[PDB]
Amino acid sequence: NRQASEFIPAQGVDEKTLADAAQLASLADETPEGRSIVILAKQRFNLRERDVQSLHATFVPFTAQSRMSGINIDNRMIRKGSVDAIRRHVEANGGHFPTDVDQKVDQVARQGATPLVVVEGSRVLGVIALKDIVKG
Ligand SMILES: Nc1ncnc2c1ncn2[C@@H]1O[C@H](COP(=O)(O)OP(=O)(O)NP(=O)(O)O)[C@@H](O)[C@H]1O
Repeated sequence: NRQASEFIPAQGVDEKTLADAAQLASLADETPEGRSIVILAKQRFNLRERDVQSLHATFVPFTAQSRMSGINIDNRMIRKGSVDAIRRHVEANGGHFPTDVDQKVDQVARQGATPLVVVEGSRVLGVIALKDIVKG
């Protein structure tokens, strides 16, 4: 019962950029929430999912244990998942989680939203605040 409502760029990132990466990196996840995000950009930008096999790219399945899904393509890599999840993905690449992005994820949470974090390759492009359909 979770849907993306808004995306916010990381330090120095454009908001359209964050929404776009969350959409294609969610095409590979089979979770209903990954569709919730692909909608978020749809209404905001009115765009369509990107075909991975038309780019000869690859989908990255979403697993709950790491809480992460993404997509790979012949010129880019995208990953999105839990804040702890994305921090571990950046460190494995050898990237770093910018404070500004950690602050956006926390304000997403303190506001009652579930902040997901999205990065390109090993760097965070922005964070996503989701509304919870069901209230705890
Ligand atoms: N399309 C998606 N791609 C990548 N991650 C997602 C996607 N949709 C949801 N997520 C994250 O994956 C989490 C769900 O996986 P899960 O491991 O069951 O977490 P959870 O235990 O239910 N939540 P929490 O208790 O806060 O860790 C969601 O809460 C989101 O933060």
